[PDB]
Amino acid sequence: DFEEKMILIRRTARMQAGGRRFRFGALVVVGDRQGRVGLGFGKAPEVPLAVQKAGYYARRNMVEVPLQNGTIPHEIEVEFGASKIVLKPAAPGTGVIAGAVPRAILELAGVTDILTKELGSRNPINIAYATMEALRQLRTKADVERLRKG
Amino acid sequence: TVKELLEAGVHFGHERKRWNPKFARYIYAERNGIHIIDLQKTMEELERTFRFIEDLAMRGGTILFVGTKKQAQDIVRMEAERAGMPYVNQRWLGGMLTNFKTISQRVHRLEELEALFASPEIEERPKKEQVRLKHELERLQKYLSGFRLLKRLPDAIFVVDPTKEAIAVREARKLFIPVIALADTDSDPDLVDYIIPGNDDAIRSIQLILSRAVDLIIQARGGVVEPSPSYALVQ
Amino acid sequence: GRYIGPVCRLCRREGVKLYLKGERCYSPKCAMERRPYPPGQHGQKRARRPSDYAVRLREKQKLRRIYGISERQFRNLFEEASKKKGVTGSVFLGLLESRLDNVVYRLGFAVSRRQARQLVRHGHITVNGRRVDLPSYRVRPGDEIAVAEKSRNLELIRQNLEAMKGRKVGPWLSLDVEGMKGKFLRLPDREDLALPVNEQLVIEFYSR
Amino acid sequence: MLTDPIADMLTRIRNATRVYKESTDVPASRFKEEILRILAREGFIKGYERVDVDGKPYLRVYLKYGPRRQGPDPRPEQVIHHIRRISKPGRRVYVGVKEIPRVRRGLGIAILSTSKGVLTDREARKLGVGGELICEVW
RNA sequence: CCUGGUCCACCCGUGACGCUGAGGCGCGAAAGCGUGGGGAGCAAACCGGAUUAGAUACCCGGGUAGUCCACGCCCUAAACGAUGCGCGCUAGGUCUCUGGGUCUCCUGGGGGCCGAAGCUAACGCGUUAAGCGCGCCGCCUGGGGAGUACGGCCGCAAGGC
RNA sequence: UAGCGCCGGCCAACUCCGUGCCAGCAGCCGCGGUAAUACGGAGGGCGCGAGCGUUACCCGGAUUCACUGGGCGUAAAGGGCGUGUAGGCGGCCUGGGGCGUCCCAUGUGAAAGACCACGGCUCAACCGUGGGGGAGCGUGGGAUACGCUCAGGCUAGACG
Ligand SMILES: [K+]
Ligand SMILES: [K+]
Ligand SMILES: [K+]
Ligand SMILES: [K+]
Ligand SMILES: [K+]
Ligand SMILES: [K+]
Ligand SMILES: [K+]
Ligand SMILES: [Mg+2]
Ligand SMILES: [Mg+2]
Ligand SMILES: [Mg+2]
Ligand SMILES: [Mg+2]
Ligand SMILES: [Mg+2]
Ligand SMILES: [Mg+2]
Ligand SMILES: [Mg+2]
Ligand SMILES: [Mg+2]
Ligand SMILES: [Mg+2]
Ligand SMILES: [Mg+2]
Ligand SMILES: [Mg+2]
Ligand SMILES: [Mg+2]
Ligand SMILES: [Mg+2]
Ligand SMILES: [Mg+2]
Ligand SMILES: [Mg+2]
Ligand SMILES: [Mg+2]
Ligand SMILES: [Mg+2]
Ligand SMILES: [Mg+2]
Ligand SMILES: [Mg+2]
Ligand SMILES: [Mg+2]
Ligand SMILES: [Mg+2]
Ligand SMILES: [Mg+2]
Ligand SMILES: [Mg+2]
Ligand SMILES: [Mg+2]
Ligand SMILES: [Mg+2]
Ligand SMILES: [Mg+2]
Ligand SMILES: [Mg+2]
Ligand SMILES: [Mg+2]
Ligand SMILES: [Mg+2]
Ligand SMILES: [Mg+2]
Ligand SMILES: [Mg+2]
Ligand SMILES: [Mg+2]
Ligand SMILES: [Mg+2]
Ligand SMILES: [Mg+2]
Ligand SMILES: [Mg+2]
Ligand SMILES: [Mg+2]
Ligand SMILES: [Mg+2]
Ligand SMILES: [Mg+2]
Ligand SMILES: [Mg+2]
Ligand SMILES: [Mg+2]
Ligand SMILES: [Mg+2]
Ligand SMILES: [Mg+2]
Ligand SMILES: [Mg+2]
Ligand SMILES: [Mg+2]
Ligand SMILES: [Mg+2]
Ligand SMILES: [Mg+2]
Ligand SMILES: [Mg+2]
Ligand SMILES: [Mg+2]
Ligand SMILES: [Mg+2]
Ligand SMILES: [Mg+2]
Ligand SMILES: [Mg+2]
Ligand SMILES: [Mg+2]
Ligand SMILES: [Mg+2]
Ligand SMILES: [Mg+2]
Ligand SMILES: [Mg+2]
Ligand SMILES: [Mg+2]
Ligand SMILES: [Mg+2]
Ligand SMILES: [Mg+2]
Ligand SMILES: [Mg+2]
Ligand SMILES: [Mg+2]
Ligand SMILES: [Mg+2]
Ligand SMILES: [Mg+2]
Ligand SMILES: [Mg+2]
Ligand SMILES: [Mg+2]
Ligand SMILES: [Mg+2]
Ligand SMILES: [Mg+2]
Ligand SMILES: [Mg+2]
Ligand SMILES: [Mg+2]
Ligand SMILES: [Zn+2]
Repeated sequence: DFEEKMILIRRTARMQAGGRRFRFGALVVVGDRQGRVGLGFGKAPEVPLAVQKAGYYARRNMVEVPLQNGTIPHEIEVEFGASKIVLKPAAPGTGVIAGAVPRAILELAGVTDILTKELGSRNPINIAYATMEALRQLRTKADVERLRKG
Repeated sequence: TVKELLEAGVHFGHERKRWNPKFARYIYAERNGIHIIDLQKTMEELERTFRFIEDLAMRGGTILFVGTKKQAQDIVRMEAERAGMPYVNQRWLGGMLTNFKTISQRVHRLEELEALFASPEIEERPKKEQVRLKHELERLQKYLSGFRLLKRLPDAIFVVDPTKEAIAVREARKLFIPVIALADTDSDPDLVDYIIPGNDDAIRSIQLILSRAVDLIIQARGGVVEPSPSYALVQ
Repeated sequence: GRYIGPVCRLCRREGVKLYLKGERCYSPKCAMERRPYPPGQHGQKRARRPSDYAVRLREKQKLRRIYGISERQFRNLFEEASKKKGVTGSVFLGLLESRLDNVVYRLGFAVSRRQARQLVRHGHITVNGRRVDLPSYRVRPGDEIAVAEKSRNLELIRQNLEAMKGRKVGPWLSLDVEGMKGKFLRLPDREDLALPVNEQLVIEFYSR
Repeated sequence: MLTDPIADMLTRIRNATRVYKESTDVPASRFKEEILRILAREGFIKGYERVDVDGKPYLRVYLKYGPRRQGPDPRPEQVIHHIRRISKPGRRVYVGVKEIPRVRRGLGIAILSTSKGVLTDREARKLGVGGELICEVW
């Protein structure tokens, strides 16, 4: 019902008297490839617990993507922190052209052909959040005319 | 439902300072360095607010009453002790809604200790526990008095001062729970879904609004109840 | 070069049963029926979660090793398809299926694609009457691929076209068994091919 | 003084909509009024009207917003998500008819000043003339 | 005594006369240079006493240039809000300086703090913007080498650009 | 005839033995001082294949000279300050001109190459034919919103 794929897994460390103590953080995307995505970042003392927790958080934070023939309706440009994401629709037969993080996010959303570009900071966390906010800032012609009814 | 001219003491707001500019639309003017609420817009919002209350009530929905201002404690403790809407009186514990499961576990412990003091198991496991669990049940009834009635998440919340109880408001926004609130000049109206622009300090405003609200609730579910015995709490 | 060497080791490494010998990949002797793990000393060991580049490279290698085409001609065909108008993947598959050796294999003249390559290279195959000995030759819709009249008495062709009695051919192909010939009707659609390959992964592999 | 009255009006609209104001007053000018006509025609504003401040004429632009949203931040969706001046003083932008941009793949507008008046991207493309690319709004 | 800037009220006059500004020109703390004067206190260098393993220092007793004045040079700085100038727009609360007014208060200019939206990598900024815009000038393009070398200009020199 | 590189991460491919901060590897991070998937050899594997690697150089990634497309409180970066020359920029209304701007027609834009279609060497590389283009500039005509200029007017900027 729901497909799940992790973006990256890292091991952070705090300092305590006697040595460093580790804590694992993991990004997880979940999607049905129908137009719904979810992104979660889980932290746990061990890796599998962190992956499961990131999956829970990703299912809790969902985004409805307005797909139009497997591509995006209009080009977007999002600044999350110092990271920038540039999304642009593409004609079918092109394929998802993106870095690992946006490729995974958009593929789990049900996108087949799109042109992206990461700018500024390449940080996978900020890039993931920028792509999520980009998909959250998408509008359709129906929504546009819905706003301009008056 | 006839509170048109009987609103004696509600138009009084806070001072010139300690206000929120977002409330400027609901203010009539300033008399002697005190903001006074617009009397017309008060009932203008009361129509829609009480209509939502009636709709949610006749559907069988549960409303959580929240009051900690020390001026609405003894009123909320009985206006919600009428028709079975729960309430929170002493203080709003962080996570009552977002972490509702753990607080429901606390409620489980509450009724567990209530079952212990009903069973003959009070005397075994000597007096040390008979004092510890006594004080524990005491504080659990102190905090979870009205909260014990919630089996699931509430369908709406009622706040007396959205500035003093801003944490409950935030948690309601997080879970898409409608926020009915008695707002004053020191509150942000945007966070309140259904606003009641009145006074949150005077006891008469709170008694009037909450009494009429509970009366409307019981009127929506039939069986009109006698006037609330909260007048004697004027003191 | 054509990679010439062991084949069913690719049946193993690619993880999906390939048909590079024709027969014996259908019989319980493919070594994929009895040894599904990849080759080498470290074939039975627990595999690690492969990278995205690993997935795309292995998918493209599967698609390439299916046809037995060198990386040069493969990349050239891919770029040629990307230059054309239309879906890159389906056009690429129609180009690969248009190769003369692959058409010979599809028409049942040879049991495997490499046997078809040897049949073409040795002039046993004619196109519209004229003998053609180029496996990279592109068949156009309407061309009649026939067997050389001087080769129709060979034992291998007798066997192959004796087993093709009753068998069906692809929707984009027709076959005259008595005359030992066939016709390339049209370019095959993606639905027409039963290839165990995701073409979008190969497009993304060359997108790098 | 104002170095770019048109960009000043666009910035007034931007800053006013960002705080969810009711209306905003811009110093009146025929160019600004012909732009506001396109704004109201496309639906980015409820409309405009000439008014008078203490001694001088102004234009009250009545802004437009979406419905109040749920969850945190109930502030409604902005009708004018983005409005940017393009042909600024000191670097003026002129485009031919074949050089007119398609804003947001059709969902946006590009206000052009052409010899046949102030038009939109589709309006100028239908008329077949280009000119000064005033701004983009979407 | 001579003189600059600036703010408010009246809505009186001119009628876009405006903004910025490469060069140029002028100003430019302290220290330093020249000539002359002055020299109480302080005080580089220096003369000593201590301290220290040593003490070319901190501590103590002296002490010259200098600090001071006139005139002429020197052009540097953590010359700092580490934030160029101007204009417009965008919640407020509080403290304060200074005008005006129907002087609980309102209004205008200046100096502070807390904070809406928003911005920022964060700290934090937030009608005194680091927000939203526009105009113009200056400057940046990894660290060391190096603000060094060469060249030029300026300076009596130290040296500066 | 089958060879060449690679197998620590970037980056696809792992074990044994030898060596012991030695001998050496290395594009960057880095590896080796006793049990090295990084050195050397072996077995095996991965990538290409009549080639495979290395070096040099160019563009790319590089939004790292940022027109599209960057910045200057603390990361490199606001000039010590002012006055002001050239220059850049210019509030509201009307009119004339049509320089910028825009439009139509026309000329030019050789061929080859590039793009598309068909065709000739068995395919291809290669080649032929045909088609399509195209910024810029010249000419004729037209448009006047904005920028420009000239003439007049206004007082919200500025000055008094
Ligand atoms: K942003
Ligand atoms: K002297
Ligand atoms: K400086
Ligand atoms: K006064
Ligand atoms: K050795
Ligand atoms: K080795
Ligand atoms: K350009
Ligand atoms: Mg949507
Ligand atoms: Mg940034
Ligand atoms: Mg960077
Ligand atoms: Mg294609
Ligand atoms: Mg293409
Ligand atoms: Mg042109
Ligand atoms: Mg397009
Ligand atoms: Mg259409
Ligand atoms: Mg006057
Ligand atoms: Mg006059
Ligand atoms: Mg000046
Ligand atoms: Mg100067
Ligand atoms: Mg000086
Ligand atoms: Mg001095
Ligand atoms: Mg002297
Ligand atoms: Mg002297
Ligand atoms: Mg002394
Ligand atoms: Mg001394
Ligand atoms: Mg001494
Ligand atoms: Mg010592
Ligand atoms: Mg001694
Ligand atoms: Mg001297
Ligand atoms: Mg300072
Ligand atoms: Mg400064
Ligand atoms: Mg400033
Ligand atoms: Mg002030
Ligand atoms: Mg602050
Ligand atoms: Mg904020
Ligand atoms: Mg903070
Ligand atoms: Mg400012
Ligand atoms: Mg260097
Ligand atoms: Mg240096
Ligand atoms: Mg340097
Ligand atoms: Mg120096
Ligand atoms: Mg020199
Ligand atoms: Mg000299
Ligand atoms: Mg010296
Ligand atoms: Mg020097
Ligand atoms: Mg690997
Ligand atoms: Mg090596
Ligand atoms: Mg190199
Ligand atoms: Mg050994
Ligand atoms: Mg060993
Ligand atoms: Mg090894
Ligand atoms: Mg080998
Ligand atoms: Mg080579
Ligand atoms: Mg390079
Ligand atoms: Mg570049
Ligand atoms: Mg680029
Ligand atoms: Mg560089
Ligand atoms: Mg730029
Ligand atoms: Mg930068
Ligand atoms: Mg700095
Ligand atoms: Mg400065
Ligand atoms: Mg001039
Ligand atoms: Mg000038
Ligand atoms: Mg003008
Ligand atoms: Mg001019
Ligand atoms: Mg005119
Ligand atoms: Mg002209
Ligand atoms: Mg040509
Ligand atoms: Mg040609
Ligand atoms: Mg041909
Ligand atoms: Mg042409
Ligand atoms: Mg002409
Ligand atoms: Mg005309
Ligand atoms: Mg004039
Ligand atoms: Mg004046
Ligand atoms: Zn096989």
